[PDB]
Amino acid sequence: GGDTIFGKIIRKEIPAKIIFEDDRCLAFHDISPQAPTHFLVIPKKHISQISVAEDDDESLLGHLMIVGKKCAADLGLNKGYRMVVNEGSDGGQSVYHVHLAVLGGRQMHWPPG
Amino acid sequence: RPGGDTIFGKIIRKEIPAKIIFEDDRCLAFHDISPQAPTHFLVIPKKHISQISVAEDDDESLLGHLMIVGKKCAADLGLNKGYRMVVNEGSDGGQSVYHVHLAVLGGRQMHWPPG
Ligand SMILES: Nc1ncnc2c1ncn2[C@@H]1O[C@H](COP(=O)(O)OP(=O)(O)OP(=O)(O)OP(=O)(O)OP(=O)(O)OC[C@H]2O[C@@H](n3cnc4c(N)ncnc43)[C@H](O)[C@@H]2O)[C@@H](O)[C@H]1O
Repeated sequence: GGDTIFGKIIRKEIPAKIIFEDDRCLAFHDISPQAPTHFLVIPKKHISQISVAEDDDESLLGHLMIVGKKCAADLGLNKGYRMVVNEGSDGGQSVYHVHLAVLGGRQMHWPPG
Repeated sequence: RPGGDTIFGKIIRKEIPAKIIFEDDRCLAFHDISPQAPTHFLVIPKKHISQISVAEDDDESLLGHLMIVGKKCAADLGLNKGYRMVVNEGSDGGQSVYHVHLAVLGGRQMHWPPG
């Protein structure tokens, strides 16, 4: 599932602290957390960036958000959280494998970067 | 009422004005009145959902559609160098209008952390 570090994590070739898995996505704690809770939800399908997502993957993208919601509740983020998808260089995208970041456990500020 | 009681519901029903980018049967995209980047717009469902934490499992397709519409609108608006999509949830997330919204920000370098 792709030649990025996230592909390696999906294939279990390198470790990550996994929070949830199903047949089509994986959620795991970020190695460089920016909040007391900071995790990622990624599709197993290697979509490199949201700008190239296909119409057919619309429900998969929504699935990432529902999994993110559920994981956030399981991790006790009852006061709220921020979900982020970065695209390209201006977006600060650090890995070319689509990922939904979920941050909470502190006040998130505005602007969001 | 279709669209709910918030200002976003009013925007959906054309009761207060907005600068609309895209509209279909499921969602609406419009510019933010307090932009935090040179381009800053919102994508909202026409179905009222107060916040992502209460979205239903059957809302998956709709939520994904907000993301697809966001990326298509960003391309139409010339955000070729990239952008950031944000969903704020609740108090810690910085949400104040309780109608879910996906924000899309671009036209400048975005920084880390994202707030
Ligand atoms: N017509 C429009 N068109 C396009 N884009 C639009 C738009 N309207 C909003 N947007 C944009 O949509 C996005 C999402 O909005 P969002 O970020 O979710 O909320 P908001 O639009 O910023 O509304 P705020 O209440 O936070 O405004 P404020 O900063 O003045 O806080 P306040 O001092 O009143 O108070 C602080 C807190 O206390 C709450 N509060 C308000 N009144 C009371 C009260 N009497 N008692 C106790 N708490 C109160 C407030 O709700 C708030 O949470 C934003 O980017 C926004 O710019």
